[PDB]
Amino acid sequence: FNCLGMSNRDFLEGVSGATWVDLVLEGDSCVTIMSKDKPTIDVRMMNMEAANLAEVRSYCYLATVSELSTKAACPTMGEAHNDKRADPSFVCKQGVVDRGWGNGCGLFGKGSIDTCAKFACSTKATGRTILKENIKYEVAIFVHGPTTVESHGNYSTQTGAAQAGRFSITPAAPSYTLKLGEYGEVTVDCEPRSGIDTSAYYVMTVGTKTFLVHREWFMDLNLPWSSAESNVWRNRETLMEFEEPHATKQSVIALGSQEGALHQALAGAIPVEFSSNTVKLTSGHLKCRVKMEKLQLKGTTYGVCSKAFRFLGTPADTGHGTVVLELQYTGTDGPCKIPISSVASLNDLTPVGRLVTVNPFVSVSTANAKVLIELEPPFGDSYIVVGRGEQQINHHWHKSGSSIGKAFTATLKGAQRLAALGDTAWDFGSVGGVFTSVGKAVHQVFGGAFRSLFGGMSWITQGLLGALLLWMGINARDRSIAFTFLAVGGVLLFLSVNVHA
Amino acid sequence: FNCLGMSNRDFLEGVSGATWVDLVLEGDSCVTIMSKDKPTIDVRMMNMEAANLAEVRSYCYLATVSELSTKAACPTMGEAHNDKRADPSFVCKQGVVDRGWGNGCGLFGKGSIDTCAKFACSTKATGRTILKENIKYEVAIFVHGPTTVESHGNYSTQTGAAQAGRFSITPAAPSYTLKLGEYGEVTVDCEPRSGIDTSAYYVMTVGTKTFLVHREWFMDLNLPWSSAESNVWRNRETLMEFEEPHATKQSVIALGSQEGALHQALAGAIPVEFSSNTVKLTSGHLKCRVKMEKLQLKGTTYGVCSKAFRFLGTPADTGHGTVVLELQYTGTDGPCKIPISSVASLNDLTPVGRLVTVNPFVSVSTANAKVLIELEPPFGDSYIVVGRGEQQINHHWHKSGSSIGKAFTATLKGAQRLAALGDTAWDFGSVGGVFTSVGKAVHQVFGGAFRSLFGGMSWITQGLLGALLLWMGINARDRSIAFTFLAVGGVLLFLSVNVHA
Amino acid sequence: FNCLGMSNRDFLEGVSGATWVDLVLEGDSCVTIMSKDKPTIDVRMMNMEAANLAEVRSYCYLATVSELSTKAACPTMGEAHNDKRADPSFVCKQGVVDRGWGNGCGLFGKGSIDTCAKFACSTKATGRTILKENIKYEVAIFVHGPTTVESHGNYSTQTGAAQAGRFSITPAAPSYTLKLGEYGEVTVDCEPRSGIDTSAYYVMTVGTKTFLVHREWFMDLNLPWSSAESNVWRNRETLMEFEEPHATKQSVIALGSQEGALHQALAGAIPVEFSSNTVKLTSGHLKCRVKMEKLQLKGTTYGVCSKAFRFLGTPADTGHGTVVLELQYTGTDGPCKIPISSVASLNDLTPVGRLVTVNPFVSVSTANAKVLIELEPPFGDSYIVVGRGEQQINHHWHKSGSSIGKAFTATLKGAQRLAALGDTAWDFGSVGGVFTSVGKAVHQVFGGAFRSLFGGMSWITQGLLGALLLWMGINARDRSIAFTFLAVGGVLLFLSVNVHA
Amino acid sequence: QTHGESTLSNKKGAWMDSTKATRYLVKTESWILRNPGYALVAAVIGWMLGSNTMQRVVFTVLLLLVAPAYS
Amino acid sequence: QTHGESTLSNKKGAWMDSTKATRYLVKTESWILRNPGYALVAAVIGWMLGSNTMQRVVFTVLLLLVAPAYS
Amino acid sequence: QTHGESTLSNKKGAWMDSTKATRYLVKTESWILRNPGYALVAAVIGWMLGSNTMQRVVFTVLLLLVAPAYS
Ligand SMILES: *[C@@H]1O[C@H](CO)[C@@H](O)[C@H](O)[C@H]1NC(C)=O
Ligand SMILES: *[C@@H]1O[C@H](CO)[C@@H](O)[C@H](O)[C@H]1NC(C)=O
Ligand SMILES: *[C@@H]1O[C@H](CO)[C@@H](O)[C@H](O)[C@H]1NC(C)=O
Repeated sequence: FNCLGMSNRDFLEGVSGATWVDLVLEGDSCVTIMSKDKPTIDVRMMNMEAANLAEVRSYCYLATVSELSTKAACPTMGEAHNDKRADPSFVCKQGVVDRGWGNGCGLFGKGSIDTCAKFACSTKATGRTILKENIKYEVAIFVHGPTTVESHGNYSTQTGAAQAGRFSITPAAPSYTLKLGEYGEVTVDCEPRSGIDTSAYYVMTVGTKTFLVHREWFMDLNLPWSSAESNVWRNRETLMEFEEPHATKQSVIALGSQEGALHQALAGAIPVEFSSNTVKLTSGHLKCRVKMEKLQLKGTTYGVCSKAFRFLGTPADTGHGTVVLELQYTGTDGPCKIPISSVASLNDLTPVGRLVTVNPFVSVSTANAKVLIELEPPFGDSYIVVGRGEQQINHHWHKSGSSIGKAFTATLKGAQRLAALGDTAWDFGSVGGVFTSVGKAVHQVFGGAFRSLFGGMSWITQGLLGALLLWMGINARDRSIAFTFLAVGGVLLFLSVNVHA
Repeated sequence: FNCLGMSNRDFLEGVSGATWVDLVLEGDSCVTIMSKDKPTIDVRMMNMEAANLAEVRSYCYLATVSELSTKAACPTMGEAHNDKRADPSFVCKQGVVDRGWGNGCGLFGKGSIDTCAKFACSTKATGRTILKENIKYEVAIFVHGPTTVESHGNYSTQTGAAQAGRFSITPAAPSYTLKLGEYGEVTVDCEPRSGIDTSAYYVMTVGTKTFLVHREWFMDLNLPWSSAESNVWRNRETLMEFEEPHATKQSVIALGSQEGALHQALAGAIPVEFSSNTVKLTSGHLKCRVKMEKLQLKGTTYGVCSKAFRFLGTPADTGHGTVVLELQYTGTDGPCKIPISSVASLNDLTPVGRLVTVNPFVSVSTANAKVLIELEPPFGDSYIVVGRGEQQINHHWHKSGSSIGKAFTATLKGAQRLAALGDTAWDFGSVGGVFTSVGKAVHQVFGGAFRSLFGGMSWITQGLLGALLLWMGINARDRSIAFTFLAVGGVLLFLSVNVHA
Repeated sequence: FNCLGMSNRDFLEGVSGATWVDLVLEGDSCVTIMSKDKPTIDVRMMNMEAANLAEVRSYCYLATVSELSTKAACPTMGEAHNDKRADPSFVCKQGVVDRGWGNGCGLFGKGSIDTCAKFACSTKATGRTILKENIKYEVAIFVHGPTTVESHGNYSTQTGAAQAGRFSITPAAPSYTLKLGEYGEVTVDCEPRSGIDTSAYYVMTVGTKTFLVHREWFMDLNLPWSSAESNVWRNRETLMEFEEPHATKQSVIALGSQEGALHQALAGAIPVEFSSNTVKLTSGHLKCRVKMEKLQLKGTTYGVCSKAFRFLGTPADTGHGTVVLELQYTGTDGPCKIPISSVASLNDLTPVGRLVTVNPFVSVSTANAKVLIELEPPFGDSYIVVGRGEQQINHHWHKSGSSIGKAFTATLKGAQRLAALGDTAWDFGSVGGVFTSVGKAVHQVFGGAFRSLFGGMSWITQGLLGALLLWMGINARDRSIAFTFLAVGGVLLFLSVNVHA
Repeated sequence: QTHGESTLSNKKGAWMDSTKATRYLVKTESWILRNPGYALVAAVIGWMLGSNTMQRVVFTVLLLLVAPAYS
Repeated sequence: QTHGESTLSNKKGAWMDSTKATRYLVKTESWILRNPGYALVAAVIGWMLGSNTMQRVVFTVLLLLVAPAYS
Repeated sequence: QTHGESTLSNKKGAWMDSTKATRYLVKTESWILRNPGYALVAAVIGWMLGSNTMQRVVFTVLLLLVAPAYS
């Protein structure tokens, strides 16, 4: 539920007077909203869960063949028809065998045989569809308040403090309002119906492992398949092997289990948890709008801490440019505001780095209170100062990197989000915006054309075609066709590289 | 053995000046040799029984994963190493996981996870080698003598009459002189060691069925394999999937059974019979040299039958241009030769067709004796006349086709034999001559390069390459380049079509 | 704690109005700071101590080999696999040996053998990483007050006289306010986190001698290396030699101790002191800002003594333009300031040289008191007069050199400091200013590319490349490329020469 | 990797002769039917890569064959 | 065929991520190393079919990719 | 692979400062003295490979440096 320790984490700055912000809550990817005069909140979707799945088709990969029978015909008597054509669950194949006086026939030539075998496959890989009215995204919202290292990721303590909450977003109730204790209220108005295209995926259960597979890919499997709640199997001959034709008896043997072949065929599938006809997905995205009009900063009217603090342990960089440290307050006056700031120089003592934990304060009045505070120091050498005067404590910190490098990293992350989310990426961190809407429309058109043109390619095909298109654009005489060739080739090459393979 | 009623049957003619014929005995194929003043024989190889097979490599297509264990390491430190990694029969894989203050770590970053699992194979696909000192061919020779319809295929009665015999051809005994009662003796000098390219095949036993697979294909399987009498497995990562990097416990699950994937990959493999460490394959070829110098004709001392015959049924076309019929002799003249012939018209009586059963006669001295006789009537309307005078019986026969059609069919069959055997086809039915030797040498020279260049292609790519080469040769400038492109394209197209795919 | 007697010493003349100055505090160096009125101080870092080192990787340079075993296989039967293929203390290598009927085989050829040996290391070279939370510099600050020749280096007397102090600079406490008896308070705030790039070094312990090695060099060693937690070894084939493939038994030997080879490879490594899991190095630097707002003179309210002084010994040139002498005061008039000055002639007695010991005075009130005084005479001939009248004592001193040579030496030392410290050298003696900031910025911009282009090159390659670039620039046609070629060649030549190799 | 046609001069059927024709063509036809928009891309690129009709059609065929079977 | 990369915008790994790079090139490298005689054929055909160096190299690459994966 | 000069800005000596000048030259000197006949090969090849008085010298120096240190 919290944003600490996440490899993927996005920061969004709210402008002055920004009442709301559009977010795209990605699976296993927190986003932290920072605004002026408001507490910083981090909201993330934990899992998408759908119940009452409907079965559509069930392929089977392990078949059993029994009750072998064949009917032989002489070369003149035409084709042979076994009496098991009228019996379902029997697979029959017409074959040609040599017939002569040695085989008991009357003439010499190519006889006709019809070998039938009873097909009954026991282990099936059933695929199920997701009903759009049964999904329920789980979304967690947290506020950076007075927390300890030991209790920052404890959901029970944060709910006891009314600082965090797990709530379920459903198409029936897309909007949820979380009531915090003294931080106000935060309202999320999501779009669960369009968050994940359930019509584009199936829930396929192969063995003990469940996968989320493409609808088109699932229907193209070459295996014996039966519709939901039916024992009528079709394409049964794929799992059955007919041996060398023989007049007296032709042997038919079922192939080995295709469970491993299915697992190899599921290389790009997304594994999901399936239990009690309920599927849980930790991936996906959920477009949502977070409203912070009622979100009020807590502790603004508290006094400053007169007594001294201490650094319990070394601050740790989170990898996102923010630094988390724990402070122990020696005094016991009561709820007081912590005077912690990030400064470039100890003599200058001017605020140069912002605080993720906006308006930190000690909550409990005990003798020693541990407070976790997150700051965003500037690049280069800087000091983390707590208090002033004789009680002042300093902690030097060096932040490797540059603003230019941060800009390049942000551009790369934006490109990756655009590739992963498509048109939904424009909704991320957007407060209205005329540019956002026209950009989203243009990207919708371009993405539709691009998917229609190169949807099914792998990274190898995309990379090779992108290189070819770049080479063609380089040698193209006309500027416009060269420009479009270069653009398409660059997009294809980026997509091929973006898979990190 | 006998080949009355086989789709594959070859008719060789004995040169007046040659005492031996060099022929290639193929699996499920017959060669009939007809000479002047000599009995007709047909030579056929039954199978190849190679014993004492030596195991080479045993792949695993069904693994089991248990005893799951994992260990995690703090970021910016040494990568984790599980204590079970030293323990044998354990497969370990490295990975990265998000580590922070929540997980008990000290630094926020991508910690290194190392999980190991117990590998145990359930069923394995064993591969074996064929020692060239244990190859053993079963060649059978039959002489067309006094036989009935029911007794023409019984090996017991044919050996009792000393008219047929199955014998083993081994490298240590490459020659066998088959003694025939009153028919002389026929000796065959085969080539067992160079017959099958047994150094290019493995005997793979997957499940309960056994195949004959290539050596270059068997070693390319990406499955856990072990050597002979080796409990330790290698390349075990293929049957293990590491689901999601988790600091506490990363789950590892073994993939499903790969028996179906193996059967799907053994698409062009030749199924064989494997039992008691012995492989028996009925396909393949064996080049042999038949010596008919001492093969004499039986019944040349008997008198002509004086009583009347009868056709026991309508004569049947064998499909190879010959006609098989059974007569019944009502007389009691003892061993007597049957005056059967093929005449063009009933007013001519001059024999125009050739008898496959050279010098037919009645064996038993009792009445109502049945004799099977095979003839080769000419194309068009013909009569099968038996006897002469008032007891003469005739049966009109029509042989469809023409001499040019037979020539085209023979050319096509020779081309198919050349494609299937290669340079060995030139040694089929050739008693010597400079043309055969130079043709075989040229074919070896060309085929070595052809198999080096177009070696492992399927029929579809061979057909596409042939079409492309023909198109380039048509639009070529140099005559020699166009000639060679046309030749190679035609060969490729014929090879693609010869697969009949 | 003082610069007296150190070859590495730099002087900083503080400008009026500025109350602080930036320092770099190179290891085994010393910075002497003198202001217009404030007393002269010298500050240096004695060492950098880091505890709680964490093991990362342990290489092995001495290993033992035992329990030999060889498993042979016949030719064309695949590579052999010995039963001792288990991970724990067994490493195997494949090889080919001649086989035949003499060796008991069945075929002649290059049979494959697999021999394994027991791997067990005796001595290992553990590598440890430095945690930035545990580094603590030791900075010493001294004030030039009343000291003798014996008590000037005696820290016990100096710290008992409140004229010196050794304090620890930690990231959790980067600011220290040293307390002085009558000289006030001196505050120094440093940058421990960015002082020594501990994230680019390892603490390698080879035998009993410990070094500070590069991370890149340490991980590129081709020796058997284990993980941190004393696990199984890896890359063990480097310390063993497989003598000669023999069918019965192939002997495996262990290479000799690689301790000498490691010492040869540890050429540029910096030896450090290691004990009780704590490292201590006297090298490196630590950027500090010393604040002298509360630094004041001692004994300014004393009246000049009317008694006579005597020169104890001869003045000694310290090698940095300053001379140190000792005066024995013959009077008992209590604490009183020394009327000592440096003059160019004895007919004017106008002070021309600056006194390093600002406002010298006698501390004790004994009969004979020894006072050490440091002066900076002008270049050329000058006198050191103490007092006036008939009790005046003069001491002629000649200072070799010139201000032009002093400027050349200062430029050379600045260039060497810039080469050794890179961009940190721009913050030496800087009280701020816009020239220093832009110079440091452009130096960082150029130095990043310079390191990326010529990082690992040695002085020989640097010198050769600089000579080549100078030759190209001299013969270059365009003046734009000639300038940069000459600049880079000159920098490379200076770097090659600066090593004095 | 599939075994492919053997070199034993077999006159009977192999393990899978029923699928001998559709063994290699199943993937390509299914990929083309699922994603038919690629046929325009391959045709356009082949037309713009070759200066002759033969070169253009060979480019088109090769592009149509390489995309389904990615390598 | 294989499933291929999902479109769900997943941030964790797919079902088989360790084999993502080698999934489609496993057959091609094995086929090329099994019979390198075709590489001469592809180079010769591409050289004799293309008029420009770009056309020749594209033909060679397309042929070397379309022979191992037969379709 | 040797360590090389460290970037710690040390003012004292490193582990082996006495060999700091001969460490990268002993092998070259010993190799050149062992077989002076190669020096003719390097000079001739540089002279016949460079078309300018500076290119010949650079080629000769590079050839005389590459052979002693075969890496
Ligand atoms: C959260 O805190 C409560 C009370 O201290 C404790 O019982 C519980 O185990 C904690 N949960 C976790 C996950 O640490
Ligand atoms: C062949 O005929 C003999 C003699 O009657 C008999 O014993 C044997 O079983 C027969 N075999 C077959 C296959 O008909
Ligand atoms: C410093 O002076 C004290 C005076 O008792 C003496 O004992 C000590 O040895 C002196 N220090 C040194 C390093 O000589």
